[PDB]
Amino acid sequence: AFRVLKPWWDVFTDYLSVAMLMIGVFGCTLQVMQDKIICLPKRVEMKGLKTDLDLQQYSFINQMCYERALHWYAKYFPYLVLIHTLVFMLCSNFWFKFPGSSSKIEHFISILGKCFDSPWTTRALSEQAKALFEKVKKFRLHVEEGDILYAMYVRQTVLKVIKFLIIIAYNSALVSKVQFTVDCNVDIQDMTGYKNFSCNHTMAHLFSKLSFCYLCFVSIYGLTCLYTLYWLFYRSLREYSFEYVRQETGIDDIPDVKNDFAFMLHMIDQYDPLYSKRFALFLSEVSENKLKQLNLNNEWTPDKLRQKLQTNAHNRLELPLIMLSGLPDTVFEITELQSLKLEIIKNVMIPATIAQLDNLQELSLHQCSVKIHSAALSFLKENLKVLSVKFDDMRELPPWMYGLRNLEELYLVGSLSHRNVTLESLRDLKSLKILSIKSNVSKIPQAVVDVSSHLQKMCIHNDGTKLVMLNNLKKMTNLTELELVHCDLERIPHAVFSLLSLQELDLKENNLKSIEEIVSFQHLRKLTVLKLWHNSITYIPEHIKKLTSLERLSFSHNKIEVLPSHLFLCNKIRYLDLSYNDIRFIPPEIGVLQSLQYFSITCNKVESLPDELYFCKKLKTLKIGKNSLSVLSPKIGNLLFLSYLDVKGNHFEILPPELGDCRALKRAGLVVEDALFETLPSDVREQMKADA
Amino acid sequence: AFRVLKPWWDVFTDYLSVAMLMIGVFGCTLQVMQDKIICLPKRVEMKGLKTDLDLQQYSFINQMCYERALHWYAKYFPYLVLIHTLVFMLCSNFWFKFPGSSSKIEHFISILGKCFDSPWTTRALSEQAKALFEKVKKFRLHVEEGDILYAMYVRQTVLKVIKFLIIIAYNSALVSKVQFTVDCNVDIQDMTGYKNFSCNHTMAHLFSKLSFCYLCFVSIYGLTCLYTLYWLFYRSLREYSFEYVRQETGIDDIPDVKNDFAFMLHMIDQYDPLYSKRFALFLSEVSENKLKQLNLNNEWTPDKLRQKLQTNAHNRLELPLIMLSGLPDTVFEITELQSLKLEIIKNVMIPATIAQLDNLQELSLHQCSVKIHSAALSFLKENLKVLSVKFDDMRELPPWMYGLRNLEELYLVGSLSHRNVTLESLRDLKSLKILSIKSNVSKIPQAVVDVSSHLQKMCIHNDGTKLVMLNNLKKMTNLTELELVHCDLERIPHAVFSLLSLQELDLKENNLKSIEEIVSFQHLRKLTVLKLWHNSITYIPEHIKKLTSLERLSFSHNKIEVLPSHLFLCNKIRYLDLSYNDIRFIPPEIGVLQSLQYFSITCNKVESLPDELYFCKKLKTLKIGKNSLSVLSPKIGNLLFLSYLDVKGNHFEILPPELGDCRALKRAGLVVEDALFETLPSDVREQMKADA
Repeated sequence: AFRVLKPWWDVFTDYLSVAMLMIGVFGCTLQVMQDKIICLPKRVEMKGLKTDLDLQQYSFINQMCYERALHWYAKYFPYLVLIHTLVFMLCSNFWFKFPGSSSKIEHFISILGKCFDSPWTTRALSEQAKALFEKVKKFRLHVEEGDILYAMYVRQTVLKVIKFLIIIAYNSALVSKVQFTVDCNVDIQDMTGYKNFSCNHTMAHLFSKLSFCYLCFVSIYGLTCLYTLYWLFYRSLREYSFEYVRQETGIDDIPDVKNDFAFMLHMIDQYDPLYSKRFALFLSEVSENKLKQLNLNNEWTPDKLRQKLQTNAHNRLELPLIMLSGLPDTVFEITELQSLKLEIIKNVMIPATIAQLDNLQELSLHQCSVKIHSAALSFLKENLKVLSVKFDDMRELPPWMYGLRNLEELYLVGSLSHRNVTLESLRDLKSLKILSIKSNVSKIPQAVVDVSSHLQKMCIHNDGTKLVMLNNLKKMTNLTELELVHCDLERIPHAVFSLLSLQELDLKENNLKSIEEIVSFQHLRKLTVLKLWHNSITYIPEHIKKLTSLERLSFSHNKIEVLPSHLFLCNKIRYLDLSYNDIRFIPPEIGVLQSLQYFSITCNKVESLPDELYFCKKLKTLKIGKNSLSVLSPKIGNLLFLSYLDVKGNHFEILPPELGDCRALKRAGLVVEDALFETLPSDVREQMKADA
Repeated sequence: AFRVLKPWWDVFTDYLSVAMLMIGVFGCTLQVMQDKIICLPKRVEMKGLKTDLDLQQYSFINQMCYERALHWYAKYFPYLVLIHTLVFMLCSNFWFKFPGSSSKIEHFISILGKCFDSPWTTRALSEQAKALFEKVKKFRLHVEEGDILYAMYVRQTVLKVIKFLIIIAYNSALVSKVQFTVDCNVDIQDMTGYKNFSCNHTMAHLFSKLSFCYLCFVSIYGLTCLYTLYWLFYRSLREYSFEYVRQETGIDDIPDVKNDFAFMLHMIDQYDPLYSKRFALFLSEVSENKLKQLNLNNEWTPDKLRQKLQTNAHNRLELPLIMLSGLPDTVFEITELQSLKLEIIKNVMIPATIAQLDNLQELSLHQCSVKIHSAALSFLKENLKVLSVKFDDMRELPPWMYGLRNLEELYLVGSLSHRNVTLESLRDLKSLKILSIKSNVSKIPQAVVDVSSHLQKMCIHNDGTKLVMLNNLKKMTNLTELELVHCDLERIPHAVFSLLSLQELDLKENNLKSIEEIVSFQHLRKLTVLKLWHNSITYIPEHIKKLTSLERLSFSHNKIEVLPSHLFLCNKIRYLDLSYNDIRFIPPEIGVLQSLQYFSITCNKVESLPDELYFCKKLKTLKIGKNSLSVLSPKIGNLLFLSYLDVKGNHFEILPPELGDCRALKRAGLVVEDALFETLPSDVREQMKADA
């Protein structure tokens, strides 16, 4: 901030100014020492020329004639040179004495010094520099808006030039004016009796010679200004192009700088090019990317990663990654985890280092625009078996995943149709077995036809975008598991029966009130599972009783109030859930479904419990829900296998000790009011809460 | 920081300049104080000669004849001294007062101080200085672009010489110009009534003496200059070579220097040779390597190595080396390890220190360009038995391995055809018995036949390149086990029938469909094992019944849909895997191959069991897999040897307790769904899972 700021010509001018200051102080010192004029009255074997005057009269004449005849330049030359030298020095150093410019220049000097002081600069050219990067960009944004410093420096140069010109111009004339002798014709006569006087003062001749050499100095000074002025109109210093660091280091960033930034770069280059070389990289963005990589690698230890390792949803060892700028290399040192999820980590590319991570089959990507390596791609196609993608606008969507073959589980989160899904061909997915979609697609894409030959499980849950077109749905014959959530069809589309190998069915949130297409379900006697979530059924078909293979039945959230007992002809069912309906009564013939093991009718107005319900002793989970049931029958002892019971919200007053016979049911599986449990005697409550 | 910069001649000149300044200020001070000329009017028993002129006219005459007749050199001599002295001072100091050169000089000073201060220099000539090596090399690369220092210093000496010469030139003439007495005839008559005057000034003779003494100093100054000038134009300092440190310390590095480097080093020697002596070492690359090795061994300790020591794939005590640039010596202090692996370690040469490590039979090189010591080479040839090589572009492949003799197992990782497999003569390997290749080669290279005279196992696993030519393969008389994995054969190559000693065969991922050459394979009566992984063979010709020696059958991911019964005409088989195929049911002939011990039909379409399956008790491990089975027969109690059972993915509802018959089978071997497992009784499940 005090030494590196000066180009060579500036140093030359500074030393010249010092020399001028020395000249001026020397002249002033000599003047105050011996500036004496001697005077005699002019008009008048040779002999004396006695003037019969006292000394004091001579002193008076000296003073008066000194004031009168001797030119003022001769008298004041030392002060003049001293002040003009001082004006040079002040005009030179106002470049830093001005606080507005001073702050900018000082902050630049500090940042550049810390920049070339960084050994990380050398390492990149071959840590804490990261903090210096933000200061670099802060300075570049804050100060590039300036260039006033350049203009006012130009002003300083111009004023130095013009002041040099004026000094030379007028001194060239005044130098001749001084003289050794002098002749003053002053009317002190008749008070001293003399009118004409010859005089001379000591310094005159010396000053002449002195001033002579002084002029030379000034000339030299002016020359330097010209050079600088040439340098000021020969470089167009409002812009600098590196064009060699970008050439040599090959980094195509660091294109250019602003005007004052070009100014400071050229100045420091005049001082030394190497500082410009060192200062250039901190502006490179790739350098900061590599530094971020280094910092995360230092911070992310394999121990730290193993701290965050947990189990995924699908029983695998997985590493959470919620916010990163890239891939820590230490991650590749942990190959044992079978799953991996990365969330909101943009602009990433997986190297061949994934080849280390062989013991992996599951990968997850929540809004991460990530690409691959070729060896990484081969490793994926040969090793990855499960993939989850939460994309938003297909910006995260990579094409190369369509080349994957060994994948068998796939989950899609992110709207596609937004109204035809812009889905690429699902050809290479040769080992695919599970497909999941969470989008707003209106028609089944063609690309699914590309994989259905071996697919087994699929999952579509649109946000209400009704699947208007069903052609490819009729092709999904090899498909074996199907569930529809909020597909908004309101009925059973004919394509449903197009698939025979299906065993599990759902029409969740599809508002089903009359589902009497059961006739073509008599074409599908393999339907083991039938879900009807969030539907509209107050009207149960009879034809369902013709189906034999039914094992688990769902009719959650519907509006039927009386269930026709002939529906009990599907005697193979085990899991039954008519919850959130308007049912009120239970027919006795409900005893004929001995295979039933699960029962749940929550949020319904069921009122009667026929002991025949106890007859299906396989029932282990009975969930009446909030109801109006008042009596607990003894035949609950018939349910020695009852593992769960949900009676919350009923009219049981005192619970008989019958629950003592129910070993399989304990305090956990019991859902009743605590007052109800209070009426239970000691033995039942003891065998229930503990082993007694 | 500045003393070292000054050889004797420059110090002497500085002293002389200081003496010049003292003389000059002496002269100016006395000129101001005492230097007054006295004057009298010249032309006029003896008596007094009263001139009746008061003090005033005497002062005036004094000044006038001071200026007029007294010579100008006499008056200006002290100021001449001052100007010349200050010019010498300025010129001498300008060498370090020019910023561009001075920055390099300061960086030179810093690096010289740090390098001389390093005690590791003494240690080498007898830690963190490795951080000084990069500073040394950056200094050398930067300052090898100068030579301005030499020219600048030469110009300074030249200007000093010319100033000396001109000083002598005119002072010799003008010294005698001064005179004690002086005469002046000035038209001051009618001013003081006199024209002719005699005068003299006190300092006159003094100046003479003074001048002489001053000139004396000047003279020697020039001599000093001449010395340097001769010393500057008699050695050609533009190039320096040590030629002593290279000879004394016996290191052929540190060859030469740049021109300005030469000049700097010459100046240092003139000041002090041993400073440059101690600087010389940080310039050695050998010394840099030695200090890097020393600090690496400071970081590397045998305990750290033994922490990493583990067991390899071939159950050997092995040291994983993942990121290194050299060979830690503590490694050579650990001999108990039986294997060694090195990954990504370039530019390393193994010393004879492995002679300390006799207990080695396995070695590995994962992308490591490695050279040897001759004694190390002999130790390897006599000691190594196993080696794994991972290479990318063969640059890491050191051919001296082809000379090894006693190795038993070798592994190759990388392409070779690049389309002749890049192989050298495999004749020097006198003990190879097992070979493994991972490449993209289409033809068997000749040189393998050179080791086929004693090679016992050959394993080639290309990445899909078709094994087009097999002429050399047929010559492998000693070959016993052949593997052709992923060779894209699509048909049986004839060369296999040319290998009589064949016992174990693999055809993984060759996608064969027609295998009617079994009769040709009938020539090989020793076909112990045959693999058909991932082939396209829809069905099996009956000819395979004629190979009794068949013991293991693999049909993973093949196109078989119906299995002919004649396969069960070879009861010598123990291993039988036809999983991932299209079989719907099993003929009861599976009951006649009693020797079967392993069975796997996962991902097939079996739906019922020929109870003759319960007749072959030797089947210890059963893998039904995810197929369409629905019931499990109690006859499973026959095969008590059965220890593993994989039925998951079937349509079972209740598991019979007869699985508790097979004590070998337990919950570990029992691959069942938890709901299916619950169907077992409490006693049976407790016996399976634990000791109940």
